[PDB]
Amino acid sequence: CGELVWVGEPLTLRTAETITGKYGVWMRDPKPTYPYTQETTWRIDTTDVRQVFEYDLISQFMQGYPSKVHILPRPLESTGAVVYSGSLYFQGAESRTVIRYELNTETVKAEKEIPGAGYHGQFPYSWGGYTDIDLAVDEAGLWVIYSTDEAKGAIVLSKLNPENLELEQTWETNIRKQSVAEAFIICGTLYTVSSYTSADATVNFAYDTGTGISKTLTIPFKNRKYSSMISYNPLEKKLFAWDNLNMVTYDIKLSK
Repeated sequence: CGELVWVGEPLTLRTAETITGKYGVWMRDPKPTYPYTQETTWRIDTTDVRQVFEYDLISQFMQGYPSKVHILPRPLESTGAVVYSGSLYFQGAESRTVIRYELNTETVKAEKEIPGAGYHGQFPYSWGGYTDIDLAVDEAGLWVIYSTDEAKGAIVLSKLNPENLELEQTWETNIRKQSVAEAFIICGTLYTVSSYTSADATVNFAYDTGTGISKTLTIPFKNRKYSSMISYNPLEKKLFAWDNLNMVTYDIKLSK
């Protein structure tokens, strides 16, 4: 682990064929858990988002033929969901509740109202929408990024116990959530993306959970169609940026 020092140029990943009509944001598990593997893919059905497609083999994923279709027990608020350690973690629609849905048993194993978190457009990033609550995974596990009335719109982040969703540790930054386009976590440091609509953007803030200090940064971050979501995969050590149909990757290097 270490501080982020380099971000590569965006590299396009080959998009799966859209013939079967399933082209929502997809994700993999950075802690693959039997019966799944590092190659298992999940795709959120992009309405009242209620379906998640599961593809055991990349061959099936690229053909658009899921190995399993999960009907979620509640609707999703956002695409800021993550798969980690065998569970889908997502925000219930029109709520501040995070839900742990164990994928192979199709069982809700935990629910947690994030205390005081704004939802449904109260604390978005810089470009509106319902991005108030943002789940993230890094080398240490599961996190949630949000804000509260108490924090006055500043980014708040909490480390989540992946079994029962307890908030094991919480930090209040001094970074206004609305002042940045999105945030992600690498090795316990929160980073923010300055903008998705400026071609020559930056990673422009870093908040270190080991020190409680936020700093400005100017690491070049190139936007080459606008990305609508970004997610760090700590198993692959890359950022995955989604544009509503295609996925691009950004290689990263740390001060390891």
